[PDB]
Amino acid sequence: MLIDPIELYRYPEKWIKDRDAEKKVRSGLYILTEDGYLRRGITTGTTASAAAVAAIASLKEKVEKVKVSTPAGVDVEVEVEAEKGFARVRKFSGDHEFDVTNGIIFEAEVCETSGIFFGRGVGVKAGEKAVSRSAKLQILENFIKASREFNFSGGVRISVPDGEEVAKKTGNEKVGIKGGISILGTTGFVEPWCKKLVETKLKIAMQYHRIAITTGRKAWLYARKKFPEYQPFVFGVHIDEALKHPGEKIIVGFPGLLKIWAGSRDRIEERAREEGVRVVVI
Repeated sequence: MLIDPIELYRYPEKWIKDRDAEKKVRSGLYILTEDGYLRRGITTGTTASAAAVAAIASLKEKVEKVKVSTPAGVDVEVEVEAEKGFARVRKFSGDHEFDVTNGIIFEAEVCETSGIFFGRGVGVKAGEKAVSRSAKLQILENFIKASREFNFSGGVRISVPDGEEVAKKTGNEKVGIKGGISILGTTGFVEPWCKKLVETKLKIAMQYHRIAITTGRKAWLYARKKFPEYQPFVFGVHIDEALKHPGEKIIVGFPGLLKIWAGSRDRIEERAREEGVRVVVI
């Protein structure tokens, strides 16, 4: 059968009409639908990794594409514009109905001092650069691989030219992050949130009697561990749609997104017993 390499669900065998269907699915970049494909994007973390890897590789040859590892374990090929220690990579969000940082440019420059550094456009919170754990480990991982492959001993500074601006419309400034955007990504890929995806994933979830409706990757991991007999799915704030599923449903998510779906921290548990479905707030 054909299993999504990231979310791990199975695709209806009747949707697979293409000998190329598995290559796309196995790449983490495509979500097969009833009639076509949905394109996944790459996170700021993966785009940053690509920039760093391309900058190092470009020292000993012309680069136009690089392969980077991701937290999900699926290596992805990214198109870049690199030359002599300098790289420019644009993030793409696939079919996400609207990702504020889609198309944002990431620049990477090789420097003398060994290590990974973050410059302009990257926000700062509590005196530290706003790079999530996942993103940080991913970037370091690719940095190590590249340093060895290209016998590199220096370092790279990753920057976002329009980061400070784009940030002004990302609201993350009310979270303590100032002066730029955050670099993140739990899986390395951007889930293409739109109506088509919400409907497609519900249909995919129809192949399972018991399903865990989660808000994000962390929630999904929690459900995988605490509710193994439920097929874990990420529906974000689109819980109402997932609730149309006719089998056994369980809701797992963090306070932030659950109140957004519910309407308030108090409406969660109310909506819970009001739908006949347990809501696990982690």
